[PDB]
Amino acid sequence: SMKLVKFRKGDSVGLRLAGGNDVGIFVAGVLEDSPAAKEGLEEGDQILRVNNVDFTNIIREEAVLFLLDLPKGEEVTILAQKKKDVYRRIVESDVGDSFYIRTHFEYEKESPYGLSFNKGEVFRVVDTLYNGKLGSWLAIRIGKNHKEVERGIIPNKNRAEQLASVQYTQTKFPAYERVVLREAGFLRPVTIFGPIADVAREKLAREEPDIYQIAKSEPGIIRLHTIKQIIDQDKHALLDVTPNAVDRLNYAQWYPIVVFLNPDSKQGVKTMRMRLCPESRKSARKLYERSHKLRKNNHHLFTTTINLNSMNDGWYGALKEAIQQQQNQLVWVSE
Amino acid sequence: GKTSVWI
Repeated sequence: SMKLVKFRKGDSVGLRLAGGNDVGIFVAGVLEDSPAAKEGLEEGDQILRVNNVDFTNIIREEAVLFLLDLPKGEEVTILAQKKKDVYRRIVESDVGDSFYIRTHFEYEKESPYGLSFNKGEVFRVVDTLYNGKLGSWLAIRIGKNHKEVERGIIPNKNRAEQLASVQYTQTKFPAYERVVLREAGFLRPVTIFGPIADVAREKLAREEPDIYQIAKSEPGIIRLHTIKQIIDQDKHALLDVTPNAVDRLNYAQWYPIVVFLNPDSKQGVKTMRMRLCPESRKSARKLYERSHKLRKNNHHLFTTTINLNSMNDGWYGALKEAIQQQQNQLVWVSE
Repeated sequence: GKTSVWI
């Protein structure tokens, strides 16, 4: 049966919630003497709708805070449904919330039970009201293979936003970004960083003309329109852009494959450059320096790293193999 | 025995 209740809210609605966004919100307990209780609301009921607000797809934290926020004395309309069987499963298997987020700020654990994260990490949040304590989300760190690694406590959206704001003071990125696994329907653009990135592109554009292509820098600016045409011909666009341009490309949902060619040493770059492009007059010391600064400050943007060996051009084979290996991977994308 | 949150 499906039941509809109307009552005035006292100091509280006299309720305790279980479940969450994955399985629905559930009455885990009523209070013996309460307007809600007398209205017929009982343990095991799934709260389908409160006032006009949909409750079938709401995180438990949102549900708790919504019902809290309701004004003392005013009226409340609850649509509910008895689900003793579904509720039994939810309690016994202890499931409630389930969704994935991608972080966009650095966080150091504040308790031994907490998870630290860099920018760009993905988490499955499984409990948004961890231990019945507002503020803590229970999350499982998702690895490169998309399997679940370890679990632990991270801050909730609200505190995360606060922490992410104190950190900043171009990306419009929220502290947590809702993400889901998707397959690429297009050959996504390639950007290569590293002391021989310029050489990498030229060899890729040359030896593999039908798989790759270079997006031209017009009077320097590379615009989106040039990239779109390379995609529409079924090729990867090779992009000589900035870290910040990569960030903007991720936000705009183009999620480029980003390869970093990690140099072995300053003197190693010189030897590689002398072999691969003696014609170039670019400084190896400056290229190496920029490479270190880049890795130091923007490693969260990399999707793969290849460790250069200065006496060995096996990086090119590795690069082609890596670029494809990536394309075949699924991507965490916005909602 | 987690600390319940009643609203």
